[PDB]
Amino acid sequence: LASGCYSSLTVDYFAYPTSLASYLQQGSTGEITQYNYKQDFSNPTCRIL
Amino acid sequence: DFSPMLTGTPPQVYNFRRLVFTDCNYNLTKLLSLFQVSEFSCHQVCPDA
Ligand SMILES: *[C@@H]1O[C@H](CO)[C@@H](O[C@@H]2O[C@H](CO)[C@@H](O)[C@H](O)[C@H]2NC(C)=O)[C@H](O)[C@H]1NC(C)=O
Ligand SMILES: CCCCC/C=C\C/C=C\CCCCCCCC(=O)O
Repeated sequence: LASGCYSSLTVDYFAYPTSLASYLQQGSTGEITQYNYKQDFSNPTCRIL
Repeated sequence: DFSPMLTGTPPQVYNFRRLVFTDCNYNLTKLLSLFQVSEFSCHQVCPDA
């Protein structure tokens, strides 16, 4: 990402505590994944806290 | 019956208690609401499955 070019760049940002960092994981089943936000894995993507 | 897991004092790592459940229906939402998950790592399955 530092040394390259991409045709588009979509950034989703929100205020999120690091104590709930496991609820944003890939296969998580918490309240965040079921009702708040589901990450899309169809393009190369990163998740940064 | 998740009462032995949620009633007494928890044991230590060498003296771990084991519960095996067959033929029953459990409320996963209540158990996930009781605890705050710090980290998890799964093998050949994901918690949403
Ligand atoms: C699993 O447990 C939760 C409680 O943690 C149950 O949710 C409650 O359901 C009753 C009955 O509808 C409501 O009056 C409460 O307000 C609910 N509480 C919460 C915190 O949601 C839930 O019904 C249980 N699951 C099943 C299938 O019975
Ligand atoms: C923490 C309570 C553990 C209770 C164990 C008993 C039954 C659980 C059965 C399957 C566990 C699936 C949830 C795994 C953790 C999800 C992490 C999260 O929520 O992001």
